[PDB]
Amino acid sequence: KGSRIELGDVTPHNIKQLKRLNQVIFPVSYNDKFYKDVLEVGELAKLAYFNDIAVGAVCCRVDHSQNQKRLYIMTLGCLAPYRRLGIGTKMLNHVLNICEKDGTFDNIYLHVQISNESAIDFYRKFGFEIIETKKNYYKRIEPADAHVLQKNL
Ligand SMILES: CC(C)(COP(=O)(O)OP(=O)(O)OC[C@H]1O[C@@H](n2cnc3c(N)ncnc32)[C@H](O)[C@@H]1OP(=O)(O)O)[C@@H](O)C(=O)NCCC(=O)NCCS
Ligand SMILES: CNC(=O)c1csc([C@@H]2C[C@H](NC(=O)[C@@H]3CC(=O)N(C)C(=O)N3)CN2C(=O)c2ccc(-c3nnn[nH]3)cc2)n1
Repeated sequence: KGSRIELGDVTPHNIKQLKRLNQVIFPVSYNDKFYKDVLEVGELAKLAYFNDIAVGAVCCRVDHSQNQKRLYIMTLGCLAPYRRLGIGTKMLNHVLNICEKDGTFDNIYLHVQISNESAIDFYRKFGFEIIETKKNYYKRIEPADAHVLQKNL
């Protein structure tokens, strides 16, 4: 009630804004296929607005691996000047809400570069655990290692 944060749908009209946000926020590039897939996942991809200004986004996919139905968060981020305003929480809660309303997901997971202490803190607050550390997950950036964070459902 009175929230300055709103999530909106990703469409062909604003996908360029999502691509721009990811470019600035993330140290790795996402190919044309990632953005094409994003347009087809429905509610699993959203843009976050702060006072109607696009400041972050979340892109997820359904994953069928380890004989499970898993939600894979590919990207979840917010521009640096708008951090610690609850934008990340609003995006994570949106995806946790989808998972709860669907009821067929075993878990939710993502990769977090080991140097991202603030992202590890953020996800651990939501009940995500470090279940593994993947050596050389990244190819062109340092550290190349990524923790796998998972929340069971
Ligand atoms: C991780 C990220 C998404 C968090 O989003 P955010 O909008 O700042 O998060 P919120 O304001 O909702 O923070 C929620 C809680 O997480 C914890 N947390 C977040 N950032 C933290 C930090 N820098 N230090 C300590 N705790 C932190 C806090 O408990 C915080 O609650 P509080 O602000 O009431 O103390 C954001 O820092 C970001 O955009 N980073 C780059 C993207 C990224 O690295 N994600 C990789 C995985 S896809
Ligand atoms: C079926 N799968 C798909 O469709 C699909 C599409 S993208 C994807 C996943 C999502 C994953 N997201 C994270 O790593 C997040 C966000 C972030 O940017 N960082 C740093 C972080 O901490 N966590 C990256 N990614 C890779 O595969 C990936 C991407 C880039 C590089 C690389 N290496 N050197 N240059 N580029 C290595 C791996 N999967």
